Amino acid sequence: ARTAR
Amino acid sequence: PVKPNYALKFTLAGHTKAVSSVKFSPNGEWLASSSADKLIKIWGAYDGKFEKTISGHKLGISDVAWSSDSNLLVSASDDKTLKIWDVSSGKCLKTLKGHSNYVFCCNFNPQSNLIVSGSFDESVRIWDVKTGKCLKTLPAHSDPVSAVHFNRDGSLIVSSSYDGLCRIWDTASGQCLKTLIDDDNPPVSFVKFSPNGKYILAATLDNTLKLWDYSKGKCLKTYTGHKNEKYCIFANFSVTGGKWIVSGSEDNLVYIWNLQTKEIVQKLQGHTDVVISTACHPTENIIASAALENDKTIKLWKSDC
Repeated sequence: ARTAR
Repeated sequence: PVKPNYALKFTLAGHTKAVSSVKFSPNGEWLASSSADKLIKIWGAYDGKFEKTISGHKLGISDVAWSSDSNLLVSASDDKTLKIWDVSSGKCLKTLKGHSNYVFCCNFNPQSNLIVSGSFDESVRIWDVKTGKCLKTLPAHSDPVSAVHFNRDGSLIVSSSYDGLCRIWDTASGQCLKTLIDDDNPPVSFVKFSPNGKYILAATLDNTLKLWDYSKGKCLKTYTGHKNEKYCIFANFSVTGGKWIVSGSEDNLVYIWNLQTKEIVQKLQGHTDVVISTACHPTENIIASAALENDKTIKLWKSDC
């Protein structure tokens, strides 16, 4: 996802 | 005035994983947020009061968008689908299937009969809201698509990609009308038209935001001072008061620039992790901001100008 850290 | 004076009014907690996106409803009454926790939450725009949770995706959600009448939402998920939601009932009206990989970004057109989406599969898809069927698949990019946006009258779509390109598509034909290239092409992590449709705002993963004149094809303004090398961070035009550009940053701050002079006019402190998403209220000088995994909160900030 956009948040993928 | 010379500078706005945004101050923290509310902190909204409830997501259990990183928040990916926040958007105000066009009618000004609500804020929607999406999260890696696979949920959408609705909050009061003016009091920050939790309203409801909308659930159904099988994996995390990267983006949410409202219909023009504020009654529907569309969400984009790692489960390879978009869903269309009736906000009031919470019903999933349609599941848009066809992307072959993570769906990253989404938007309605102004008439709200179409949805545009971008995916890790490097395509841009145009969908019919009523039937839930895909109308077009554009082979838009050669790397993941990071943002998609309709212009004011719905005739054009702008897309951005890690391939370093911004492209402008004809909504009705699917024809690529324009490719925007600068002196260099670092990954483009975000793009949107200005409200008047004359400009495109593009974020790149070299800590830089650029304002392009669309039809003249040239970069007119540049905004720096923030940090953005890893995440696809939203940016906005703020128009209810002073003319600003607003963006999150990987140093945990919200940055506000004077659109015309390009100088930082305020930096908002309070988040404890990357500010991934910001949104500007349609009628009041209110900003929503949202942060990643170590923070998990949404903040509502308000200014006298």
